[PDB]
Amino acid sequence: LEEELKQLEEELQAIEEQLAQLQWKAQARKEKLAQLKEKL
Amino acid sequence: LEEELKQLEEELQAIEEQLAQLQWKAQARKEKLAQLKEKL
Amino acid sequence: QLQESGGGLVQPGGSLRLSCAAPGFRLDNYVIGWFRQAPGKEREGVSCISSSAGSTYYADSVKGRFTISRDNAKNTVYLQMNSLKPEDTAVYYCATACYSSYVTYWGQGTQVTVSSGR
Amino acid sequence: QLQESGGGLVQPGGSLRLSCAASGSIFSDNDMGWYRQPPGKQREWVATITYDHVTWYADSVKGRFAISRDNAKNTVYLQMNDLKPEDTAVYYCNAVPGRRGSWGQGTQVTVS
Amino acid sequence: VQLQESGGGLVQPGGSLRLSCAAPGFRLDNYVIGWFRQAPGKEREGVSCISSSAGSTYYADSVKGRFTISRDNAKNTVYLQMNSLKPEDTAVYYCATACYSSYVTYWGQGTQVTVSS
Amino acid sequence: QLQESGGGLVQPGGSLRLSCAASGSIFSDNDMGWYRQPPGKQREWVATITYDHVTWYADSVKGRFAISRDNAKNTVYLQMNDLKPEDTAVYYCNAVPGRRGSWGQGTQVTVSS
Repeated sequence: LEEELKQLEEELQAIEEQLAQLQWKAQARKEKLAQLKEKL
Repeated sequence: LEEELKQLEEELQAIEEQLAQLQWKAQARKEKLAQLKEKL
Repeated sequence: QLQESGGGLVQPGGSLRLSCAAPGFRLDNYVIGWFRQAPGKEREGVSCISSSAGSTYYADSVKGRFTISRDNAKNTVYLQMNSLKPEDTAVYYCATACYSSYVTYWGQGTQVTVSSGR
Repeated sequence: QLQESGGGLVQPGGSLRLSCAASGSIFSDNDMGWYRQPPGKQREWVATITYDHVTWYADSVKGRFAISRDNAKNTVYLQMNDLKPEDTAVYYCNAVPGRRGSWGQGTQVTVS
Repeated sequence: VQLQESGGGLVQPGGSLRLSCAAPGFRLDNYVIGWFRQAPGKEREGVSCISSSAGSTYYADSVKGRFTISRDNAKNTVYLQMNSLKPEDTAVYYCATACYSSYVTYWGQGTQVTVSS
Repeated sequence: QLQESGGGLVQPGGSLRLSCAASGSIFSDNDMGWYRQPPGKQREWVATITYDHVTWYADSVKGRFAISRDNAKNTVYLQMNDLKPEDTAVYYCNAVPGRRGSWGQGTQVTVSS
Protein backbone atom coordinates (compact mmCIF):
# COMPACT_ATOMS: atom_id res chain seq x y z
CA LEU A 1 0.00 0.00 0.00
CA GLU A 2 2.74 2.50 0.94
CA GLU A 3 4.63 1.79 -2.30
CA GLU A 4 1.52 2.40 -4.42
CA LEU A 5 1.05 5.67 -2.52
CA LYS A 6 4.41 7.26 -3.31
CA GLN A 7 3.83 6.30 -6.96
CA LEU A 8 0.48 8.12 -7.05
CA GLU A 9 1.96 11.24 -5.43
CA GLU A 10 5.08 11.30 -7.56
CA GLU A 11 2.98 10.91 -10.72
CA LEU A 12 0.41 13.51 -9.76
CA GLN A 13 3.24 15.99 -9.21
CA ALA A 14 4.46 15.18 -12.73
CA ILE A 15 0.99 15.86 -14.16
CA GLU A 16 0.74 19.22 -12.37
CA GLU A 17 4.22 20.02 -13.68
CA GLN A 18 3.20 19.28 -17.27
CA LEU A 19 0.05 21.36 -16.87
CA ALA A 20 2.24 24.34 -15.92
CA GLN A 21 4.51 23.64 -18.90
CA LEU A 22 1.52 23.38 -21.25
CA GLN A 23 -0.09 26.53 -19.85
CA TRP A 24 3.09 28.44 -20.62
CA LYS A 25 3.16 26.86 -24.07
CA ALA A 26 -0.36 28.12 -24.77
CA GLN A 27 0.51 31.60 -23.50
CA ALA A 28 3.56 31.70 -25.75
CA ARG A 29 1.59 30.42 -28.74
CA LYS A 30 -1.25 32.88 -27.92
CA GLU A 31 1.22 35.79 -28.01
CA LYS A 32 2.82 34.55 -31.24
CA LEU A 33 -0.70 34.55 -32.77
CA ALA A 34 -1.38 38.11 -31.61
CA GLN A 35 1.82 39.41 -33.24
CA LEU A 36 1.02 37.64 -36.49
CA LYS A 37 -2.48 39.16 -36.61
CA GLU A 38 -1.06 42.66 -36.12
CA LYS A 39 1.76 42.02 -38.62
CA LEU A 40 -1.20 41.90 -41.06
CA LEU B 1 -0.11 35.01 -44.29
CA GLU B 2 -3.65 33.58 -44.13
CA GLU B 3 -2.35 30.00 -43.79
CA GLU B 4 -0.11 30.62 -40.79
CA LEU B 5 -3.07 32.18 -38.96
CA LYS B 6 -5.34 29.14 -39.07
CA GLN B 7 -2.35 26.95 -38.15
CA LEU B 8 -1.69 28.97 -35.04
CA GLU B 9 -5.38 29.03 -34.05
CA GLU B 10 -5.77 25.42 -34.73
CA GLU B 11 -2.75 24.43 -32.76
CA LEU B 12 -3.49 26.77 -29.82
CA GLN B 13 -6.96 25.26 -29.61
CA ALA B 14 -5.32 21.82 -29.54
CA ILE B 15 -3.18 22.92 -26.61
CA GLU B 16 -6.22 24.19 -24.72
CA GLU B 17 -7.88 20.81 -25.33
CA GLN B 18 -4.90 18.93 -23.87
CA LEU B 19 -4.89 21.27 -20.87
CA ALA B 20 -8.54 20.37 -20.20
CA GLN B 21 -7.77 16.68 -20.73
CA LEU B 22 -4.81 16.79 -18.32
CA GLN B 23 -6.84 18.82 -15.88
CA TRP B 24 -9.37 15.96 -15.87
CA LYS B 25 -6.65 13.33 -15.48
CA ALA B 26 -5.25 15.23 -12.49
CA GLN B 27 -8.63 15.30 -10.76
CA ALA B 28 -9.00 11.56 -11.29
CA ARG B 29 -5.54 10.87 -9.88
CA LYS B 30 -6.01 13.25 -6.95
CA GLU B 31 -9.18 11.35 -6.07
CA LYS B 32 -7.48 7.96 -6.39
CA LEU B 33 -4.78 9.21 -4.02
CA ALA B 34 -7.37 10.26 -1.43
CA GLN B 35 -9.03 6.84 -1.56
CA LEU B 36 -5.69 5.16 -1.00
CA LYS B 37 -4.99 7.46 1.94
CA GLU B 38 -8.32 6.48 3.53
CA LYS B 39 -7.53 2.78 3.04
CA LEU B 40 -4.55 3.28 5.36
CA GLN C 1 -18.16 34.44 -9.25
CA LEU C 2 -20.10 31.71 -11.12
CA GLN C 3 -23.58 30.89 -9.83
CA GLU C 4 -25.09 27.42 -9.97
CA SER C 5 -28.83 26.96 -10.14
CA GLY C 6 -31.36 24.26 -10.75
CA GLY C 7 -31.55 21.32 -8.50
CA GLY C 8 -33.79 20.65 -5.60
CA LEU C 9 -35.62 17.51 -4.59
CA VAL C 10 -36.36 14.63 -6.97
CA GLN C 11 -37.63 11.09 -6.70
CA PRO C 12 -35.08 8.29 -7.11
CA GLY C 13 -34.90 7.70 -10.85
CA GLY C 14 -35.88 11.29 -11.66
CA SER C 15 -33.94 14.03 -13.39
CA LEU C 16 -32.75 17.61 -13.00
CA ARG C 17 -30.98 20.14 -15.20
CA LEU C 18 -28.25 22.11 -13.47
CA SER C 19 -27.10 25.33 -15.10
CA CYS C 20 -23.89 27.35 -14.65
CA ALA C 21 -23.86 31.05 -15.45
CA ALA C 22 -22.04 34.28 -14.63
CA PRO C 23 -24.08 37.39 -15.45
CA GLY C 24 -21.99 39.84 -17.45
CA PHE C 25 -18.90 37.56 -17.72
CA ARG C 26 -18.60 35.75 -21.06
CA LEU C 27 -17.72 32.06 -20.44
CA ASP C 28 -17.02 31.26 -24.10
CA ASN C 29 -13.28 31.11 -23.41
CA TYR C 30 -13.33 28.99 -20.24
CA VAL C 31 -13.14 25.35 -19.40
CA ILE C 32 -16.13 24.69 -17.17
CA GLY C 33 -16.19 21.88 -14.62
CA TRP C 34 -18.87 20.47 -12.36
CA PHE C 35 -17.94 19.16 -8.92
CA ARG C 36 -20.11 17.82 -6.13
CA GLN C 37 -19.70 17.31 -2.40
CA ALA C 38 -21.83 14.91 -0.42
CA PRO C 39 -22.35 14.97 3.35
CA GLY C 40 -19.08 14.74 5.30
CA LYS C 41 -17.17 13.53 2.19
CA GLU C 42 -14.56 15.05 -0.04
CA ARG C 43 -15.44 17.08 -3.13
CA GLU C 44 -15.29 15.14 -6.33
CA GLY C 45 -15.36 15.74 -10.00
CA VAL C 46 -18.51 15.01 -11.99
CA SER C 47 -18.05 16.35 -15.52
CA CYS C 48 -16.51 19.21 -17.40
CA ILE C 49 -16.45 20.66 -20.90
CA SER C 50 -13.66 22.31 -22.86
CA SER C 51 -13.98 25.88 -24.11
CA SER C 52 -14.74 24.83 -27.66
CA ALA C 53 -17.11 22.07 -26.45
CA GLY C 54 -15.06 19.63 -28.54
CA SER C 55 -14.48 17.49 -25.44
CA THR C 56 -16.58 16.32 -22.48
CA TYR C 57 -15.48 14.28 -19.49
CA TYR C 58 -17.57 12.31 -17.03
CA ALA C 59 -16.86 10.58 -13.76
CA ASP C 60 -17.22 6.84 -14.10
CA SER C 61 -20.03 6.67 -11.51
CA VAL C 62 -22.01 8.92 -13.75
CA LYS C 63 -21.27 7.89 -17.33
CA GLY C 64 -24.43 7.19 -19.31
CA ARG C 65 -26.72 9.18 -17.01
CA PHE C 66 -25.32 12.73 -17.07
CA THR C 67 -24.76 14.97 -20.10
CA ILE C 68 -22.82 18.28 -20.03
CA SER C 69 -23.26 20.90 -22.68
CA ARG C 70 -23.01 24.58 -23.26
CA ASP C 71 -24.37 27.46 -25.13
CA ASN C 72 -22.31 30.53 -25.80
CA ALA C 73 -25.25 32.48 -26.94
CA LYS C 74 -26.96 31.90 -23.69
CA ASN C 75 -23.58 31.95 -21.91
CA THR C 76 -24.48 28.95 -19.87
CA VAL C 77 -23.19 25.45 -19.21
CA TYR C 78 -25.72 22.84 -18.39
CA LEU C 79 -25.64 19.53 -16.76
CA GLN C 80 -28.52 17.19 -17.51
CA MET C 81 -28.92 14.55 -14.79
CA ASN C 82 -31.00 11.49 -15.69
CA SER C 83 -31.73 8.38 -13.63
CA LEU C 84 -30.69 10.09 -10.40
CA LYS C 85 -29.81 7.89 -7.45
CA PRO C 86 -29.63 8.55 -3.70
CA GLU C 87 -25.84 8.39 -3.99
CA ASP C 88 -26.02 11.50 -6.21
CA THR C 89 -27.27 13.62 -3.30
CA ALA C 90 -24.74 16.41 -2.82
CA VAL C 91 -24.06 20.11 -3.25
CA TYR C 92 -23.09 20.64 -6.89
CA TYR C 93 -20.50 23.22 -7.86
CA CYS C 94 -19.45 25.06 -10.97
CA ALA C 95 -15.90 26.28 -11.79
CA THR C 96 -13.65 27.41 -14.66
CA ALA C 97 -11.50 24.29 -14.33
CA CYS C 98 -11.77 20.53 -14.45
CA TYR C 99 -9.08 20.16 -11.77
CA SER C 100 -10.37 21.04 -8.31
CA SER C 101 -6.90 22.24 -7.24
CA TYR C 102 -7.10 25.03 -9.86
CA VAL C 103 -10.27 26.51 -8.33
CA THR C 104 -9.88 29.64 -6.20
CA TYR C 105 -13.56 30.39 -5.37
CA TRP C 106 -16.39 27.93 -4.71
CA GLY C 107 -19.96 29.08 -5.02
CA GLN C 108 -22.79 28.52 -2.67
CA GLY C 109 -23.38 25.48 -4.83
CA THR C 110 -26.93 24.27 -5.41
CA GLN C 111 -28.42 21.38 -3.42
CA VAL C 112 -29.44 18.13 -5.18
CA THR C 113 -31.44 15.71 -3.06
CA VAL C 114 -32.62 12.36 -4.40
CA SER C 115 -35.18 10.78 -2.11
CA SER C 116 -38.71 9.44 -1.85
CA GLY C 117 -39.73 11.81 0.96
CA ARG C 118 -41.26 14.37 -1.43
CA GLN D 1 17.52 21.52 -44.96
CA LEU D 2 14.36 19.33 -44.72
CA GLN D 3 13.97 15.80 -46.07
CA GLU D 4 10.66 13.93 -45.88
CA SER D 5 10.19 10.22 -46.55
CA GLY D 6 7.85 7.35 -45.71
CA GLY D 7 4.67 8.24 -47.60
CA GLY D 8 2.99 6.09 -50.19
CA LEU D 9 -0.20 4.16 -50.89
CA VAL D 10 -2.05 2.38 -48.09
CA GLN D 11 -5.33 0.63 -47.35
CA PRO D 12 -7.90 2.15 -44.99
CA GLY D 13 -7.02 0.99 -41.52
CA GLY D 14 -3.32 0.69 -42.36
CA SER D 15 -0.16 2.26 -40.94
CA LEU D 16 2.64 4.52 -42.10
CA ARG D 17 5.67 6.06 -40.41
CA LEU D 18 6.85 9.36 -41.83
CA SER D 19 10.37 10.74 -41.28
CA CYS D 20 11.66 14.26 -41.49
CA ALA D 21 15.40 14.86 -41.43
CA ALA D 22 16.15 18.44 -40.43
CA SER D 23 19.26 20.54 -40.17
CA GLY D 24 20.55 21.30 -36.69
CA SER D 25 19.60 24.98 -36.83
CA ILE D 26 15.93 24.24 -37.61
CA PHE D 27 15.63 21.36 -35.14
CA SER D 28 17.85 21.51 -32.05
CA ASP D 29 15.94 22.95 -29.04
CA ASN D 30 12.90 23.88 -31.19
CA ASP D 31 9.41 22.41 -31.33
CA MET D 32 8.93 20.39 -34.48
CA GLY D 33 5.61 19.59 -36.07
CA TRP D 34 3.93 17.78 -38.93
CA TYR D 35 1.52 19.51 -41.30
CA ARG D 36 -0.51 18.15 -44.16
CA GLN D 37 -2.12 19.65 -47.27
CA PRO D 38 -5.27 17.83 -48.43
CA PRO D 39 -6.13 18.03 -52.14
CA GLY D 40 -7.37 21.44 -53.22
CA LYS D 41 -7.26 22.64 -49.59
CA GLN D 42 -4.89 24.75 -47.53
CA ARG D 43 -1.97 23.44 -45.46
CA GLU D 44 -3.15 22.52 -41.95
CA TRP D 45 -1.41 21.85 -38.66
CA VAL D 46 -1.51 18.29 -37.38
CA ALA D 47 0.82 17.67 -34.41
CA THR D 48 3.72 19.12 -32.39
CA ILE D 49 6.54 17.75 -30.23
CA THR D 50 8.86 19.75 -28.00
CA TYR D 51 12.55 19.16 -27.52
CA ASP D 52 11.63 17.33 -24.26
CA HIS D 53 8.99 15.16 -25.92
CA VAL D 54 5.72 16.88 -24.95
CA THR D 55 3.18 16.26 -27.73
CA TRP D 56 -0.21 17.52 -28.80
CA TYR D 57 -2.37 16.75 -31.84
CA ALA D 58 -5.16 18.08 -34.03
CA ASP D 59 -8.60 16.74 -33.25
CA SER D 60 -8.96 14.79 -36.49
CA VAL D 61 -5.78 12.77 -35.80
CA LYS D 62 -5.56 12.66 -31.98
CA GLY D 63 -5.34 9.08 -30.71
CA ARG D 64 -4.35 7.54 -34.10
CA PHE D 65 -1.10 9.42 -34.92
CA ALA D 66 1.98 9.51 -32.68
CA ILE D 67 4.76 12.06 -33.13
CA SER D 68 8.27 11.40 -31.87
CA ARG D 69 11.76 12.81 -32.33
CA ASP D 70 15.35 11.59 -32.19
CA ASN D 71 17.38 14.49 -30.80
CA ALA D 72 20.70 12.79 -31.72
CA LYS D 73 19.67 12.48 -35.39
CA ASN D 74 17.70 15.76 -35.72
CA THR D 75 14.85 13.66 -37.06
CA VAL D 76 11.10 13.85 -36.52
CA TYR D 77 8.78 10.90 -37.03
CA LEU D 78 5.01 10.57 -37.39
CA GLN D 79 3.51 7.13 -36.74
CA MET D 80 0.13 6.98 -38.49
CA ASN D 81 -2.29 4.24 -37.40
CA ASP D 82 -5.90 3.43 -38.30
CA LEU D 83 -5.60 5.48 -41.49
CA LYS D 84 -8.78 6.94 -43.08
CA PRO D 85 -9.39 8.36 -46.59
CA GLU D 86 -9.62 11.83 -45.03
CA ASP D 87 -5.96 11.62 -44.10
CA THR D 88 -4.89 11.76 -47.78
CA ALA D 89 -2.63 14.80 -48.28
CA VAL D 90 0.97 15.80 -48.75
CA TYR D 91 2.59 15.75 -45.30
CA TYR D 92 5.19 18.31 -44.29
CA CYS D 93 7.41 18.68 -41.27
CA ASN D 94 8.81 21.95 -39.99
CA ALA D 95 9.78 23.88 -36.92
CA VAL D 96 6.66 24.52 -35.08
CA PRO D 97 5.51 27.88 -36.01
CA GLY D 98 5.92 27.14 -39.67
CA ARG D 99 7.37 30.03 -41.60
CA ARG D 100 6.24 30.81 -45.14
CA GLY D 101 8.88 29.95 -47.72
CA SER D 102 10.73 27.43 -45.53
CA TRP D 103 8.93 24.26 -46.64
CA GLY D 104 10.14 20.97 -48.07
CA GLN D 105 8.80 18.90 -50.92
CA GLY D 106 6.71 16.83 -48.50
CA THR D 107 5.54 13.23 -48.68
CA GLN D 108 2.30 12.25 -50.40
CA VAL D 109 -0.01 9.89 -48.50
CA THR D 110 -2.90 8.19 -50.31
CA VAL D 111 -5.51 5.95 -48.69
CA SER D 112 -8.01 3.75 -50.56
CA VAL E 1 -8.89 35.09 -4.30
CA GLN E 2 -7.31 38.57 -4.24
CA LEU E 3 -3.57 38.58 -5.09
CA GLN E 4 -1.72 41.85 -4.45
CA GLU E 5 1.35 43.00 -6.40
CA SER E 6 4.05 45.19 -4.86
CA GLY E 7 7.66 46.30 -5.30
CA GLY E 8 7.17 48.35 -8.46
CA GLY E 9 8.56 51.83 -8.98
CA LEU E 10 11.09 53.88 -10.95
CA VAL E 11 14.62 52.84 -12.01
CA GLN E 12 17.26 53.98 -14.48
CA PRO E 13 18.25 51.64 -17.34
CA GLY E 14 20.31 48.84 -15.82
CA GLY E 15 18.66 48.96 -12.38
CA SER E 16 16.87 46.26 -10.44
CA LEU E 17 13.59 45.55 -8.65
CA ARG E 18 11.98 42.72 -6.73
CA LEU E 19 8.26 42.50 -7.42
CA SER E 20 6.17 40.66 -4.84
CA CYS E 21 2.96 38.72 -5.18
CA ALA E 22 1.06 37.99 -1.98
CA ALA E 23 -2.45 37.10 -0.89
CA PRO E 24 -2.96 37.68 2.83
CA GLY E 25 -4.44 34.68 4.63
CA PHE E 26 -4.75 32.67 1.40
CA ARG E 27 -2.13 29.94 0.91
CA LEU E 28 -0.58 29.92 -2.60
CA ASP E 29 1.46 26.76 -1.90
CA ASN E 30 -0.76 24.74 -4.22
CA TYR E 31 -0.91 27.22 -7.09
CA VAL E 32 0.93 27.86 -10.26
CA ILE E 33 1.83 31.57 -10.21
CA GLY E 34 2.55 33.62 -13.30
CA TRP E 35 3.71 37.19 -13.86
CA PHE E 36 2.31 39.24 -16.72
CA ARG E 37 2.96 42.78 -17.83
CA GLN E 38 1.09 45.31 -19.92
CA ALA E 39 2.69 48.34 -21.57
CA PRO E 40 0.94 51.51 -22.74
CA GLY E 41 -1.28 50.65 -25.68
CA LYS E 42 0.12 47.12 -26.14
CA GLU E 43 -1.43 43.76 -25.34
CA ARG E 44 -0.84 41.87 -22.11
CA GLU E 45 2.28 39.67 -22.25
CA GLY E 46 3.47 36.72 -20.21
CA VAL E 47 6.73 37.36 -18.35
CA SER E 48 7.54 34.44 -16.06
CA CYS E 49 5.98 31.45 -14.34
CA ILE E 50 6.68 29.06 -11.48
CA SER E 51 4.96 25.72 -10.80
CA SER E 52 3.32 24.70 -7.54
CA SER E 53 6.26 22.57 -6.44
CA ALA E 54 8.69 25.30 -7.58
CA GLY E 55 10.36 22.51 -9.57
CA SER E 56 9.93 24.46 -12.81
CA THR E 57 10.46 28.06 -13.92
CA TYR E 58 9.65 29.62 -17.32
CA TYR E 59 10.73 32.93 -18.75
CA ALA E 60 9.75 35.07 -21.71
CA ASP E 61 12.47 35.04 -24.27
CA SER E 62 12.98 38.65 -24.00
CA VAL E 63 13.57 38.59 -20.35
CA LYS E 64 15.66 35.52 -20.21
CA GLY E 65 18.71 35.84 -18.09
CA ARG E 66 17.66 39.01 -16.40
CA PHE E 67 14.66 38.07 -14.38
CA THR E 68 14.40 35.31 -11.84
CA ILE E 69 11.28 33.95 -10.25
CA SER E 70 11.11 32.27 -6.91
CA ARG E 71 8.69 31.48 -4.15
CA ASP E 72 8.81 31.07 -0.39
CA ASN E 73 5.80 29.21 1.00
CA ALA E 74 6.77 30.36 4.50
CA LYS E 75 6.17 34.02 3.59
CA ASN E 76 3.28 33.02 1.27
CA THR E 77 4.84 35.12 -1.49
CA VAL E 78 6.19 34.69 -5.01
CA TYR E 79 8.97 37.04 -6.08
CA LEU E 80 10.08 38.25 -9.44
CA GLN E 81 13.57 39.56 -9.34
CA MET E 82 14.28 41.85 -12.19
CA ASN E 83 17.86 42.76 -13.16
CA SER E 84 19.14 44.84 -15.99
CA LEU E 85 16.05 46.63 -16.86
CA LYS E 86 15.57 48.37 -20.08
CA PRO E 87 13.01 50.83 -21.21
CA GLU E 88 10.94 48.17 -22.80
CA ASP E 89 10.24 46.71 -19.47
CA THR E 90 8.08 49.60 -18.60
CA ALA E 91 4.58 48.38 -18.09
CA VAL E 92 2.10 47.52 -15.37
CA TYR E 93 3.00 44.09 -13.99
CA TYR E 94 0.32 41.63 -12.91
CA CYS E 95 0.09 38.47 -10.83
CA ALA E 96 -2.15 35.41 -11.32
CA THR E 97 -2.66 31.78 -10.38
CA ALA E 98 -1.95 30.63 -13.95
CA CYS E 99 0.73 30.93 -16.59
CA TYR E 100 -1.89 31.24 -19.35
CA SER E 101 -3.59 34.63 -19.45
CA SER E 102 -6.81 33.08 -20.76
CA TYR E 103 -7.20 31.06 -17.52
CA VAL E 104 -7.13 34.26 -15.40
CA THR E 105 -10.54 35.62 -14.34
CA TYR E 106 -9.51 38.54 -12.08
CA TRP E 107 -6.61 40.94 -12.56
CA GLY E 108 -5.15 42.92 -9.70
CA GLN E 109 -4.41 46.59 -9.80
CA GLY E 110 -0.93 45.56 -10.85
CA THR E 111 2.17 47.48 -9.82
CA GLN E 112 3.73 50.11 -12.06
CA VAL E 113 7.28 49.67 -13.34
CA THR E 114 8.75 52.64 -15.23
CA VAL E 115 12.24 52.54 -16.49
CA SER E 116 13.82 55.55 -18.17
CA SER E 117 16.32 58.41 -17.75
CA GLN F 1 1.13 -11.22 -16.95
CA LEU F 2 3.61 -8.59 -17.92
CA GLN F 3 6.91 -9.43 -19.61
CA GLU F 4 9.56 -6.79 -20.12
CA SER F 5 12.64 -7.17 -22.28
CA GLY F 6 15.37 -5.06 -23.83
CA GLY F 7 17.43 -4.06 -20.79
CA GLY F 8 21.14 -4.68 -20.36
CA LEU F 9 24.55 -3.14 -19.81
CA VAL F 10 25.43 0.24 -21.31
CA GLN F 11 27.96 3.07 -20.78
CA PRO F 12 27.09 6.60 -19.62
CA GLY F 13 25.67 8.55 -22.53
CA GLY F 14 24.25 5.40 -24.16
CA SER F 15 20.81 4.26 -25.36
CA LEU F 16 18.34 1.45 -24.62
CA ARG F 17 14.84 0.52 -25.75
CA LEU F 18 12.74 -1.51 -23.30
CA SER F 19 9.66 -3.44 -24.35
CA CYS F 20 6.66 -4.63 -22.37
CA ALA F 21 4.23 -7.29 -23.59
CA ALA F 22 0.85 -6.72 -21.95
CA SER F 23 -2.16 -8.96 -21.51
CA GLY F 24 -4.71 -6.82 -23.34
CA SER F 25 -6.80 -7.09 -20.22
CA ILE F 26 -4.27 -4.90 -18.38
CA PHE F 27 -3.42 -2.87 -21.50
CA SER F 28 -6.43 -2.19 -23.70
CA ASP F 29 -7.91 1.29 -23.03
CA ASN F 30 -5.82 1.85 -19.88
CA ASP F 31 -2.88 4.11 -19.07
CA MET F 32 0.40 2.20 -19.13
CA GLY F 33 3.62 3.09 -17.42
CA TRP F 34 7.20 2.22 -16.63
CA TYR F 35 8.54 1.86 -13.11
CA ARG F 36 12.00 1.08 -11.78
CA GLN F 37 13.75 -0.19 -8.63
CA PRO F 38 17.22 1.29 -8.11
CA PRO F 39 19.59 -0.64 -5.84
CA GLY F 40 18.73 -0.13 -2.16
CA LYS F 41 15.71 2.02 -3.02
CA GLN F 42 11.95 1.53 -3.46
CA ARG F 43 10.12 0.95 -6.76
CA GLU F 44 9.39 4.33 -8.30
CA TRP F 45 7.10 5.49 -11.07
CA VAL F 46 8.91 6.74 -14.19
CA ALA F 47 6.48 7.53 -17.02
CA THR F 48 2.85 7.16 -18.04
CA ILE F 49 1.16 7.01 -21.43
CA THR F 50 -2.56 7.19 -22.04
CA TYR F 51 -4.42 5.14 -24.64
CA ASP F 52 -4.39 8.24 -26.92
CA HIS F 53 -0.67 8.86 -26.47
CA VAL F 54 -0.59 11.64 -23.88
CA THR F 55 2.64 11.27 -21.91
CA TRP F 56 4.20 12.44 -18.67
CA TYR F 57 7.48 11.63 -16.95
CA ALA F 58 9.21 11.79 -13.58
CA ASP F 59 11.46 14.75 -12.89
CA SER F 60 14.66 12.64 -12.99
CA VAL F 61 14.04 11.30 -16.54
CA LYS F 62 11.99 14.04 -18.24
CA GLY F 63 13.63 15.05 -21.51
CA ARG F 64 15.82 11.88 -21.73
CA PHE F 65 13.26 9.03 -21.77
CA ALA F 66 10.33 8.73 -24.21
CA ILE F 67 7.43 6.32 -23.63
CA SER F 68 5.26 4.98 -26.41
CA ARG F 69 2.69 2.27 -27.05
CA ASP F 70 1.51 0.02 -29.86
CA ASN F 71 -2.25 -0.37 -29.39
CA ALA F 72 -2.44 -3.15 -32.02
CA LYS F 73 0.17 -5.25 -30.17
CA ASN F 74 -0.69 -4.44 -26.53
CA THR F 75 2.96 -3.41 -26.18
CA VAL F 76 4.54 -0.44 -24.38
CA TYR F 77 8.03 0.94 -25.04
CA LEU F 78 10.54 3.09 -23.14
CA GLN F 79 13.30 4.67 -25.26
CA MET F 80 16.07 5.65 -22.84
CA ASN F 81 18.60 8.25 -24.06
CA ASP F 82 21.49 10.09 -22.39
CA LEU F 83 21.69 7.41 -19.70
CA LYS F 84 23.29 8.22 -16.31
CA PRO F 85 24.40 5.82 -13.56
CA GLU F 86 21.38 6.91 -11.46
CA ASP F 87 19.27 5.23 -14.17
CA THR F 88 20.66 1.85 -13.05
CA ALA F 89 17.67 -0.13 -11.82
CA VAL F 90 15.38 -3.04 -12.59
CA TYR F 91 12.60 -1.72 -14.84
CA TYR F 92 8.97 -2.94 -14.72
CA CYS F 93 5.89 -2.06 -16.73
CA ASN F 94 2.26 -2.00 -15.55
CA ALA F 95 -1.03 -0.12 -15.60
CA VAL F 96 -0.58 3.30 -14.06
CA PRO F 97 -2.29 2.58 -10.77
CA GLY F 98 -0.05 -0.45 -10.62
CA ARG F 99 -1.69 -3.79 -9.96
CA ARG F 100 -0.46 -4.76 -6.56
CA GLY F 101 -0.88 -8.28 -7.62
CA SER F 102 0.85 -8.60 -10.95
CA TRP F 103 4.42 -7.60 -11.56
CA GLY F 104 6.41 -9.32 -14.27
CA GLN F 105 10.04 -10.16 -13.71
CA GLY F 106 11.30 -6.74 -14.90
CA THR F 107 14.36 -6.07 -17.03
CA GLN F 108 17.76 -5.30 -15.51
CA VAL F 109 19.43 -2.05 -16.69
CA THR F 110 23.02 -1.11 -15.75
CA VAL F 111 24.86 2.15 -16.48
CA SER F 112 28.55 2.69 -15.61
CA SER F 113 32.06 3.06 -17.02
